[PDB]
Amino acid sequence: XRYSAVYSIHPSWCG
Amino acid sequence: TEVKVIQPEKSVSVAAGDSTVLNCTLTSLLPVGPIRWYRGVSRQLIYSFTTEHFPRVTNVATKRSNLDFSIRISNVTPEDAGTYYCVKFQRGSPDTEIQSGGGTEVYVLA
Repeated sequence: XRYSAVYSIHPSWCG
Repeated sequence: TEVKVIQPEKSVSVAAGDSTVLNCTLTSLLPVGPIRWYRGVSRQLIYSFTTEHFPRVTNVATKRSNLDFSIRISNVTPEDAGTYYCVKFQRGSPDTEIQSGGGTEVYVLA
């Protein structure tokens, strides 16, 4: 949605 | 000497429609376990990281960026106002929370 990580080093996900 | 969860800003003011960054850094990636962001304490999961990493070659990392769990909220809405906590867990069956940041309150301007 409207949430994101600043950095893309570690896999991440909203919720 | 355990891991610390650092949220440097007690509050952030943002105009509706603008974007904002909720800052969180950790002093370590150990022990293995995810970092999750919640609104409230009740609480609502809004974002999750693993401590695993993408293949290093697909990054176009540093000691500091490897430890930065900050998130962005785009196109802020009034319903984004609240207090947001960055929380570190130990991996297990099930995971257990080991440390939380101090909270950052988001103030949304009209």
